[PDB]
Amino acid sequence: LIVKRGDVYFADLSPVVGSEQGGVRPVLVIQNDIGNRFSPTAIVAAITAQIQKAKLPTHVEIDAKRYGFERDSVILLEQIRTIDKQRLTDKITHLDDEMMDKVDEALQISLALIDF
Amino acid sequence: LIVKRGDVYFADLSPVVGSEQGGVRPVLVIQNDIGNRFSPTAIVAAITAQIQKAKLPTHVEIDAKRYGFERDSVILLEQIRTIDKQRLTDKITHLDDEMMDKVDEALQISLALIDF
Repeated sequence: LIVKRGDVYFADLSPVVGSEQGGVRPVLVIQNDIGNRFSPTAIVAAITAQIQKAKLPTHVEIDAKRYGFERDSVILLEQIRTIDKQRLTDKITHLDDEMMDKVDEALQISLALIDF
Repeated sequence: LIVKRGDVYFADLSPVVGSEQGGVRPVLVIQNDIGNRFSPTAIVAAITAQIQKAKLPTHVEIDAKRYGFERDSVILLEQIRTIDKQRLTDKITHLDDEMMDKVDEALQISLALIDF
């Protein structure tokens, strides 16, 4: 399955332990597009509808109406993982470059790669 | 449990699906140190001894003798994840800044954040 960075998919993240975000949920593809094209795995960030506002500097708000979600959500760039593509089902949307610039910043904060 | 970016720990990554790296194994802490201090989760990259040389630009070689491993290994910056700290057991070592600069580069390649 070929996916693209910026794509939002449903993925089954279960099973999990403790404070890991689990379940079948929207996730954001954050791996590079070479990996996304040739690798059997993708790297994704969990998205939650449990909150609507950022609590951490690794959170990016998704306005539901603007971005094609049912409900205002938050991308958790502190909740990331590499998944086999067989966990993926439906493509939900693709976030634009302005939104991805924010995700990039949050990802840098989450992994201590701040260059700005 | 307080961990530090650059620390190498054993973590139980199981269960997994498909091409996800699983088992109890050495992993590298790549999350920022605020998260590492106050969060119940850490973000880590899987390390493998199955290979000794980089096959991808997301791979970083660990010379066993230089860095305190039993065997020449490879850090897989394409195999990353957020884990509850309860998966962690033994601290193996702490990689120096010169090595972490290479890991940072590989992580940027893996997540399309190249700024160099």
